[PDB]
Amino acid sequence: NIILDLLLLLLTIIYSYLEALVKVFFPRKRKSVAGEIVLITGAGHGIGRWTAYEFAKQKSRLVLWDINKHGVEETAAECRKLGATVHTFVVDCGNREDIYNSVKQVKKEVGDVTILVNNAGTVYPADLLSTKDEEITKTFEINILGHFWITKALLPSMIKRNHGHIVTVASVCGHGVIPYLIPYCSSKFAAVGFHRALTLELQTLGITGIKTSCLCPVFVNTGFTKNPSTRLWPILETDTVARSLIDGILTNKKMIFVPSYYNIYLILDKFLPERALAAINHLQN
Amino acid sequence: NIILDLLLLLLTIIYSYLEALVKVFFPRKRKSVAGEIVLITGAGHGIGRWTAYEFAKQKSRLVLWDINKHGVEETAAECRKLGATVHTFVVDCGNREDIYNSVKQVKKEVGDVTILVNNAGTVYPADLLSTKDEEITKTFEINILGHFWITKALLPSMIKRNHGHIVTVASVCGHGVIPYLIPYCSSKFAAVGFHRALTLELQTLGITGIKTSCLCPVFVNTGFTKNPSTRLWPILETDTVARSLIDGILTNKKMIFVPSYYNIYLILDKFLPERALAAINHLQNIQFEAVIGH
Ligand SMILES: NC(=O)c1ccc[n+]([C@@H]2O[C@H](COP(=O)([O-])OP(=O)(O)OC[C@H]3O[C@@H](n4cnc5c(N)ncnc54)[C@H](O)[C@@H]3O)[C@@H](O)[C@H]2O)c1
Ligand SMILES: NC(=O)c1ccc[n+]([C@@H]2O[C@H](COP(=O)([O-])OP(=O)(O)OC[C@H]3O[C@@H](n4cnc5c(N)ncnc54)[C@H](O)[C@@H]3O)[C@@H](O)[C@H]2O)c1
Ligand SMILES: O=C(NC[C@]1(O)CC[C@H](COc2ccccc2F)CC1)c1ccc(O)c(F)c1
Repeated sequence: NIILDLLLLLLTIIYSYLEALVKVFFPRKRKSVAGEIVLITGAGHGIGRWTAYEFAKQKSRLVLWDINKHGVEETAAECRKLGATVHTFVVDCGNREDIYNSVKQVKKEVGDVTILVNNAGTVYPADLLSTKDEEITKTFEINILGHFWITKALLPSMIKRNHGHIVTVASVCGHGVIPYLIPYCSSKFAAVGFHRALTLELQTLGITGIKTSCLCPVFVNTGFTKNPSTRLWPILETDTVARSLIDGILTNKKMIFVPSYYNIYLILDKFLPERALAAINHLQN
Repeated sequence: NIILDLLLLLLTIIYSYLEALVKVFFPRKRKSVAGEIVLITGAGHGIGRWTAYEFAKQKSRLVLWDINKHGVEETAAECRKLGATVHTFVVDCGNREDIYNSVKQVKKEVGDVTILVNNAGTVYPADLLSTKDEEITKTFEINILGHFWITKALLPSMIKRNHGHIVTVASVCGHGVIPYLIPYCSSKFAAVGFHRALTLELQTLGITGIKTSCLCPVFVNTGFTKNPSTRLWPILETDTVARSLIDGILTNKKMIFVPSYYNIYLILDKFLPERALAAINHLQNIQFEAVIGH
C-alpha cells in the first residue's frame, strides 16, 4: 500500500496544479450578487455561517435561518459588521408548516429571495442496527425533504422574474459512501439527485435565468461529526469551504467538490471492478 | 443528429456482443435459492409479480407483500401453480408500524426471511411546482424510508446466520435524471445510496454472507408510468426485467442495469462536455404523461 499512497499524492498534486493553471489561462466570468436577497439555512454555525460572511462581503441582503437562535444572532452581528443588512428567523428547516409560515414572513419583511442556499443538515453516526428510527426520519426531513419545501415556496418568484440561484449543500456522501452513515449517505444521494433533476427540469422548461449549484465537500472541521483518521482526504477548514462555495456560485459552477480534486476518486470508482476498491479504502482507515 | 445516432448505435451493438462474449469466456457462478424464504414487496403487479414467478420456478418459499390484496393473491395463485409454497400479507410498505407488526407475523407463520426484495414503489409525474407535498412525502416513504424499516427488521437474523441477500429495486433514475420526476429521481438516488452504503458497511463489519443487489431498469411496460417513449432505450417487457433480476441475484451481481448496456450512457455522462448532453437529450426524446403546468 506504500506505492498506491504515493501515486495518489502525485495525482492529487497534478490535478491541484493543473486546475490553478486553467484558472489563469481560461478564467471563468464572475457575476455580481450585490443587492440579491440570499436565504441561508443552518446559518448559525459552520458552512452556513461562513457562507453568510462571504455573501456579506459580496454586498448581498441576507436572510439567515436556523433552529439555534443564539447562533444565528452571532452570525448576523458579524455580517452587520461586514456592512450587510441581515434578517434572522428561527425556523425548523425539516418542518413543512414552519417553513411555509416563515416564507410568508420573509415576503412581508424582506421581499422575494433570489438566492437560496439549502445548507441545514443533520447526522447521527451509527451502524444501521444501532440507529433510531426517529433519527433516520430527522435525517431525511432536514437533509432533503426541507429542500423540497423551501424550493417550492421560493421558486415561483424566481420563475416569474427569470432570475435565481438554487444552491444545494450535499456532501461527497452524495456521490460515494462511508460506513456508519447509511441514512446520511442515502439523504445526501437524494440531495444530489434533487439538484440534478431540478437543473434538467429548468432547462427542459426553457427557464434560462435560474442557476443551480451543488456543494459536495469531504469532512470539514465544524463539529458536525467526530474527527476521523482520513489520510487521503483533507480535514478542511470552514472558511475554505465557504470560499469555494462563493467562488462556485459567482461562476455558475453546477457541481462544486471541496477539494476540487475529489472528482478523480469519483472517476476511479466508475472504472474499478472490484478488488482495487478495498485497497484505497484501507489507505484512509 | 444523424451522425451522433450511428455513433450511439455502434456503442450499443458492441457492448451487447462483448457482454455475451464475456458470459462464455468468464461465466459467473449461479447459486441455488431453493428453500430460501424470499420476501417480495409490491408483489401484486409488474416487476414484483414476475420476480415472484422467477423465485417460484427457483423453488423458494415466498412471502408476498402489497397494499392490493386482490393483486397479491392473484400473483400467489400463479406461484402455487408453479409448485411454490406462498404466504401473502397486506402491508403498507411506506408505514413503519405496519411493517414491524407484519414482520412479527412473518416470523410466527413462515420463519426468518433470507432474501429481501424491496420492490414496492410509487411515482407522481409532474413539474416541481405542480407536485403535491403529500405525493413528495409518499414517494420517499415508500421508495426509500420503507427500505430502511424492512431492512432493519430482517437484517438481525441474516447477520446472526451470516446468510442473506438484500435486493433494492431502484431505477436508472437513481443514476441519471428525467424532468417531471424530481421527487422520484431524488428518492431513487437515495435507494442507490442506501444500497451502496449498506454494501460497504457489511464489508467493514466483516459480514461476508449477506449479499446486496440493486436493480436499475429504464422504462418498463407495467402501467407504472403512462405512455413511456424512448428513441434510444427500449420499452422493456416485465418478464425480461424479472429475468434480468433473477440472473443478477443468482450471480451476486451488485448493480443490475436493464438493459445492461445502459452503463455506457452513464460513463458518457461523467465525460460530458456540456454541449454534447443536449444533443443526445433531443435524440432520446423521452415522453410520458406528466403534470406540466396543468
Ligand atoms: N461538517 C462536515 O464535515 C460536512 C461534510 C460535507 C457536508 N456537510 C454538510 O454541510 C451542511 C452544514 O454542516 P456544518 O458542518 O456546517 O454543520 P454545523 O454543525 O457546523 O452547523 C449546522 C447548522 O445547521 C443547523 N440546523 C440543524 N438542523 C436544523 C433544522 N432543523 N433547521 C434549521 N437549521 C438546522 C444547526 O443548528 C447548525 O447551526 C450540512 O448539510 C452537512 O450535511 C458537512
Ligand atoms: N415501471 C417502470 O417503468 C419502472 C422503471 C424502473 C424502476 N421501477 C421501479 O420498479 C418497482 C416496481 O414498479 P412496477 O413498474 O412493477 O409497478 P406496478 O405499478 O406494476 O406495481 C407496483 C406494485 O407496488 C405496490 N405498492 C405500491 N405502494 C405500496 C405500498 N405502500 N405498500 C405495498 N405495496 C405497494 C402496488 O400495489 C403494485 O402492486 C418500483 O420501485 C418502481 O419505482 C419501475
Ligand atoms: O468524515 C466524516 N465523518 C467521519 C466520522 O465521524 C468518523 C469515521 C466514521 C467511519 O468509520 C470508519 C470507516 C471505515 C472503516 C472504519 C471506520 F471506523 C464516519 C463518521 C464525514 C461526515 C460527513 C460528511 O458529509 C462527510 F463527507 C464525511
